[PDB]
Amino acid sequence: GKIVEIHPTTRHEGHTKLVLKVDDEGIVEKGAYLSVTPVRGFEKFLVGKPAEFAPIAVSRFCGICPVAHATSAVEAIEDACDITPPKDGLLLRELCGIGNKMHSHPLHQFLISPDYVPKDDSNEFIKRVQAMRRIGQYIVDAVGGEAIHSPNIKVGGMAKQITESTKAKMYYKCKEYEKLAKEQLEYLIPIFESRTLNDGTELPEKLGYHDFGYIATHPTYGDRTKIDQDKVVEYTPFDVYDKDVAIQSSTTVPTYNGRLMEVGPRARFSKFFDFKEKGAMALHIARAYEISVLVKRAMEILDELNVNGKTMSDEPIVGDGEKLGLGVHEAARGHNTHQAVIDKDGNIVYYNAIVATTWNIPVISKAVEGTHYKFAEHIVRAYDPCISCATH
Amino acid sequence: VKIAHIHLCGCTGCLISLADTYEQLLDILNSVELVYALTLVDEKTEIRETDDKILIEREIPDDIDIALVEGSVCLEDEHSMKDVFDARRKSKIVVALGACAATGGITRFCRGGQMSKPVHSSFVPIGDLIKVDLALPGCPPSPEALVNLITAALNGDTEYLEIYAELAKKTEACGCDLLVNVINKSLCMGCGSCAASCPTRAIEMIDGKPNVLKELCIKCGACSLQCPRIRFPKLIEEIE
Amino acid sequence: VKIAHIHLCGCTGCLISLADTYEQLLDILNSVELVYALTLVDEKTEIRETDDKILIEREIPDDIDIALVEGSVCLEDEHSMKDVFDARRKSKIVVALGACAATGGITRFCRGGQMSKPVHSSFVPIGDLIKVDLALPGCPPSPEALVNLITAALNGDTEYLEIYAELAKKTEACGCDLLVNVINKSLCMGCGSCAASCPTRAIEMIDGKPNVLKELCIKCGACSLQCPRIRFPKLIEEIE
Amino acid sequence: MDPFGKYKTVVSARAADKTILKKCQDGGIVSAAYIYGLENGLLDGVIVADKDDKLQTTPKVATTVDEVLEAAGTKYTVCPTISVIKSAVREYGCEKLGVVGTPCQIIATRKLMKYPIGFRHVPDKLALIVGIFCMENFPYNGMKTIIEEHCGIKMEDVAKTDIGKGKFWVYSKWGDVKSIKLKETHPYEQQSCHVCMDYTAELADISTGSVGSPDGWSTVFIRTAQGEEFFNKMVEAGALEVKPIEEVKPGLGLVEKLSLTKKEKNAKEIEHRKEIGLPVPY
Amino acid sequence: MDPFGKYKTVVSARAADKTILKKCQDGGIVSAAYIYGLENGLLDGVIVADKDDKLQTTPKVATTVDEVLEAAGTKYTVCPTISVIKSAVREYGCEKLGVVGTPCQIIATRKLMKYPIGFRHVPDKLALIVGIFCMENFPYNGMKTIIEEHCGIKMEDVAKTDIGKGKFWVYSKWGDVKSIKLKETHPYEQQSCHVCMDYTAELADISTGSVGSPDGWSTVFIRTAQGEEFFNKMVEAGALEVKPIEEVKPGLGLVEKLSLTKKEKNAKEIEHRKEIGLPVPY
Ligand SMILES: Cc1cc2nc3c(=O)[nH]c(=O)nc-3n(C[C@H](O)[C@H](O)[C@H](O)COP(=O)(O)OP(=O)(O)OC[C@H]3O[C@@H](n4cnc5c(N)ncnc54)[C@H](O)[C@@H]3O)c2cc1C
Ligand SMILES: Cc1cc2nc3c(=O)[nH]c(=O)nc-3n(C[C@H](O)[C@H](O)[C@H](O)COP(=O)(O)OP(=O)(O)OC[C@H]3O[C@@H](n4cnc5c(N)ncnc54)[C@H](O)[C@@H]3O)c2cc1C
Ligand code: NFU
Ligand code: SF4
Ligand code: SF4
Ligand code: SF4
Ligand code: SF4
Ligand code: SF4
Ligand code: SF4
Ligand code: SF4
Ligand code: SF4
Repeated sequence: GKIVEIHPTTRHEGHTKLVLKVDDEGIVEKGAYLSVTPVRGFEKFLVGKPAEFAPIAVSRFCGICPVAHATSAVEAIEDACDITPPKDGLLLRELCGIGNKMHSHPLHQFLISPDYVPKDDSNEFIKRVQAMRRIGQYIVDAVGGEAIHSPNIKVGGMAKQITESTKAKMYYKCKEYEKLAKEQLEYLIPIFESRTLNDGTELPEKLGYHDFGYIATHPTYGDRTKIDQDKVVEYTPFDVYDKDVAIQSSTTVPTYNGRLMEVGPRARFSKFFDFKEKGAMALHIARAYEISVLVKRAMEILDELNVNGKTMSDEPIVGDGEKLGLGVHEAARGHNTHQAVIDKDGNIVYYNAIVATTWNIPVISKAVEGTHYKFAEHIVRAYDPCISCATH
Repeated sequence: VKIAHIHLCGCTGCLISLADTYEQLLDILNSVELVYALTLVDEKTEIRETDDKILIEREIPDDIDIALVEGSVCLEDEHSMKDVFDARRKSKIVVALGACAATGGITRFCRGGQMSKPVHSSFVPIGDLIKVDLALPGCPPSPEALVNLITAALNGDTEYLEIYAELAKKTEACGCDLLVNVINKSLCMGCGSCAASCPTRAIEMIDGKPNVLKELCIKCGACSLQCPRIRFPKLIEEIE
Repeated sequence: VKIAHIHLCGCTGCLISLADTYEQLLDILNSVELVYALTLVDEKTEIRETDDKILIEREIPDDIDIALVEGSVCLEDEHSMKDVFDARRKSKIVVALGACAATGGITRFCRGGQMSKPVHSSFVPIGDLIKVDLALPGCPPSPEALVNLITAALNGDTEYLEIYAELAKKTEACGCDLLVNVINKSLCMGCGSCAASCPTRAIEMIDGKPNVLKELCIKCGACSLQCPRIRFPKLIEEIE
Repeated sequence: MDPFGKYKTVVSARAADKTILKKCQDGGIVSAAYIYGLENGLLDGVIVADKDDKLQTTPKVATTVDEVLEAAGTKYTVCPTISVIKSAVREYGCEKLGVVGTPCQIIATRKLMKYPIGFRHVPDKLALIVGIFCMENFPYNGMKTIIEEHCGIKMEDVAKTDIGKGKFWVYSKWGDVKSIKLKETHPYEQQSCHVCMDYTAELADISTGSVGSPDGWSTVFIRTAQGEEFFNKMVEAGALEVKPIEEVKPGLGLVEKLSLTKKEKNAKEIEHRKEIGLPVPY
Repeated sequence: MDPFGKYKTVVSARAADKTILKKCQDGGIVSAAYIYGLENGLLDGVIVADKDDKLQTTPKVATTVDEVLEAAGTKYTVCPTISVIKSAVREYGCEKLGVVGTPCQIIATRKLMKYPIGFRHVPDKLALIVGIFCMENFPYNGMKTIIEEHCGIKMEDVAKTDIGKGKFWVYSKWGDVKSIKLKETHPYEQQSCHVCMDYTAELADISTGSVGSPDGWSTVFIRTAQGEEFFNKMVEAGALEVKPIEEVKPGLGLVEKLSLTKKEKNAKEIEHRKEIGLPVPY
């Protein structure tokens, strides 16, 4: 018996804490991973504000994946107002969200690189990551209007059209990204399969195992019809932590059908590519494998896109003040939900968000259990935690 | 040169904008030594073991020469305020990075009412509690504007940084800064560059004057920083 | 003992607010000689005759003890500026009557583009050009608040007028004063009095905190003047 | 440091009407004053704090006795009662208005009466200003965690809540009683209360609270002439049972303790803010 | 006081393409540079100020030669050309952008390049910065009164306007020509222009104006190396007809007189503002 507390945990986004009941041997028997970041309360100060302000504001949840929140926001508002964005606006919107994920996944492999990438390979490894992030940020900047916080993501579609020249330049930039990805995959997959860090430490085989399911609505975008929100229920931290730790959690405890559920790249690969490998390493592997799916999808969007087609709908932003619109999007880190009720004037009556990591935090608490505590942070980082997102 | 990235109630967008220097970032990271950044390094780890507990803490190191502080401070959170006074004491130059830290930014709209910390509702820029030496507006400020700050700070280009040092004394930002200080004072000539600077597209040129859509402004302060009728240092007139 | 009502770029609503003291206006006018008011009295008349034309002009007189100045100053109108500087030199106590004179108010939104004076676009409170002694916010300030200003001014009740003399030093008001000074600074307790003060019903209590509908705020400053967590002088504690 | 501010007399009191006592929090002083005013032409409207099925508050202008009875009882959550003070004088057409609120809300009133910039026609129509004692307050979601997560009762099943004897209390619609130590509630209280320097609502015409008096009675501080005339009209008409605080226990001493401890604790917060650079009232 | 700021060389010039001369204001330097860049891969987009049938201006990102031709000629009203500078490098996808503006608009461009807070990816795509001379500007309704009420021509009938020989000129679609003394326009000019310290667009790569050169020619100042390479590529390709200012009349002396007249007059206005307490740039 002994208690181990790691605070703050490192090399991910945000501010969290680990609380680990451990035995005399280092093995964690009860785990608790929780956010302690101060809550800004976006959803609550959006009440009364016009609908158009929502994607602007929720984008500031997080600067690593702001596109994920602007997308879910406009999808929820559109659903509440029965607005249908045009063919080409919806294509541009998905292309924007892909470009953002094309920069987050290589970014995450850069954050974990101190553990797995040898010292002599570091500079070459980082140059490759930055070369990939450059292309991903180029896509968000050209389609979304800004690389960090995109103003073109609006209720109705996408605000601006790209030129035939920007489209061609993007396509050949994606071909470059695809070559960088095959080079990066070739390099990382063997290391994750080795289960050995760069200092020689062999990680346990069952590192990160948990008995929870997955949620994912789409391999690259999102589909509100692949989930029944009525079955999503947010519980309090007292349902998963002890009392003295539960009063420290800044997030809620989201469930589906009455159980915790993991979201992210492994969830998607489980639902669409039959990837059923458990553990921490398998998460890293799914995220690496996904880089290829993203860039291929982007080039397929460029082939179908008509740069002259309508991108913004003319339908007005009015609601009935009652319907609970639903907007889901597969953020880099997983299924991301926003909800909105819009009145006849186009103002926000009610707003709520259930962010990706928020699903993952209570799973991580149970996933660190069973292994030595000096492996806990390696399990945490496998989930690519974004705490500003989880807390908002 | 010891550099540190301190993260308070922000979103990491300003850090990502620093990362969007790509090739210049490798240059920048070998000229200075990043001693603290919870998102990037494992510093500074300190362990304290009793008979019942093992406390592995990551504290802010000392000797910090330049500290890029991102985000605002939550007055109802003890850790948040402990860390903003900490960064000031342990750093010689404190840079308010981004609108959240420099002027409040989007967190000005925080009013609370949301679990799970229902009491969190009061957010202020770091300048309201500690001394700020340089301030970068924007949400986020561009990577190019970032490398210029970092280069000038290392080259002692005090003439270039004067506009941001003066900006560190002011803790309030809004789109009405264009009206109060330019339109109302008979200084606006209608160039339109303030509209081109806005990240949310909240400014609209009508009748040759900027028109701020108030419900879209996030109080980032990029437009008032850009206006050449507010500040126009002579160093800009020097071109090759 | 010599009150003058100066009218610049206003609407006369504040003068009507003074007239709505009714029975109490006839005690003010017999306690004090009204030496200038273009809307009320024919002073001060002078006749200037040259070879070409006879000019019957009404000038602001000398020896004004209290000057109630209503409305803002248009920087593109020579006469407008001429009158604000004239009223200062000829009055000992200059009072900014209403939001237009005190902080700009609705005239902050002016930007021009309208015949017949296409150049008029720059409107500033009088405090931006002349030293102001007392400032009454609101659009318009109530008649009750007006009689308290005048009674206290004649009785030398400096303790009461202190809050308005302090206001005269500031020239910028808005609905955002409530957020940046009360909500963000962990002082707001949710009394709701600020919502009850607003003349435009632009403040809406939500989660026990005022929510400002910015598209409705006219920047009169009545809410920030009301907030007891900003200014609560000990004089208010003495009750009967 | 003065404990209770300025006052004329202090008594322990309770409503004579028994139906008021069935619905009120302590002695039913606020409800008895409102009901007496409405029925005898001393008030035509009174500001109250109502609640719904889930305990969420709403400030309301009441004009009937049944509206007063339904607003009886304490809701330990922020309710901006002064936000409807102009509404009552305007649309409701009131000219003898009754106001109720915590000390800070009575302060907000005196402020708008002295400097009525945005309160044309409002101050002269305030006929009775009733303050209630207050040590702390809570945001709604703060109270919701306390009741549902610390006491284990749904808000929809809450019939009454009370603070007393070092504990917070929840009474259930179905007869149950749950209670916790007050140390479990401090993290959830409105942090802007930590600068408050007023416990007994020192600026009211009449103040009332539970401290100092036994269960079912209220400590009542009469302070102004306006509250003196009103109170005296009430006792003459027999609307109240009055006992001196000198015979009843615990007694005024407990009130002087609590009031001073609060002023001593929160004055330290004010000086703390001054030093670190945060603004405070003055 | 420096008359012209810094520059490398000054020359009297006019476009070689005769279609350009048929639509341009003076020598057609702005259009000839824009068209040459677009046709020879030096520019992929250029900012212009277009007009409608009533002379109302609109900043626009042109990509074809015809867009440049339709934007030729001077509109003596405020057009915010820098408001589209980010759009040009965003949806338009420009990477060799041409910019045109009055001196104050060039000043704003150097500001945003030195401190590009809200101009990510913008400065390094500015390939050519062309400034035009400017003494005053006008609000649209200011010009409308000058044209329709002082010159007696409807806006829809205006083919060209020009300033010169101390008069303001209006040329009609129907052959008419009307002129009014420049003194009758002064009350209509944008007041904020009375603090401008820049007449020859002293911060541009290339500056051009009508003054100093005869009718159909332009006084051109080569200033930066970026404008030096661009200008030399044009004269080599023969796109321009260059004569030294020493040979042309009125000559550089007029440009020096007018420039120092503007700097001296408006300097009194800056000091006047400082005296009364109004803010001025610094
Ligand atoms: C947050 C809070 C903290 C308090 N703390 C203390 C304390 O430490 N010591 C103490 O002696 N007394 C305290 N009180 C007051 C006490 O609990 C009783 O409310 C008071 O004695 C009045 O009850 P009553 O039976 O006399 O009148 P009642 O007949 O019960 O009517 C009470 C009146 O108060 C109004 N009211 C109810 N809730 C609120 C609210 N949240 N805000 C404004 N008005 C409201 C209602 O409109 C109602 O008309 C507190 C009250 C509140 C709201
Ligand atoms: C308000 C104003 C005042 C001027 N004052 C002087 C002066 O005192 N002395 C002098 O020598 N020259 C002055 N000029 C410049 C002159 O009028 C010519 O426009 C200049 O010489 C370029 O003409 P060009 O024939 O060489 O090129 P052109 O082929 O005629 O093209 C002119 C270009 O200028 C741009 N333009 C037109 N109107 C505007 C506007 N309102 N704002 C921004 N851009 C515009 C158009 O996009 C166009 O492409 C002034 C210009 C303006 C707009
Ligand atoms: N990816 C991602 Fe977010 Ni920063 C998380 N977690 C949001 O939608
Ligand atoms: S200023 Fe903007 S980008 Fe920077 S931390 Fe704040 S919200 Fe994020
Ligand atoms: S940048 Fe300044 S001068 Fe230019 S249009 Fe905007 S407010 Fe006016
Ligand atoms: S108008 Fe735009 S640039 Fe200016 S403060 Fe508001 S959001 Fe920032
Ligand atoms: S403050 Fe209001 S009432 Fe007074 S002059 Fe201005 S607009 Fe009119
Ligand atoms: S919110 Fe209301 S009271 Fe406050 S400044 Fe705006 S109009 Fe005036
Ligand atoms: S008056 Fe002040 S303390 Fe009261 S609700 Fe308004 S802002 Fe908050
Ligand atoms: S403790 Fe003071 S500030 Fe808090 S609710 Fe009670 S009276 Fe108001
Ligand atoms: S005079 Fe100066 S401020 Fe006015 S338009 Fe010309 S360059 Fe701009």
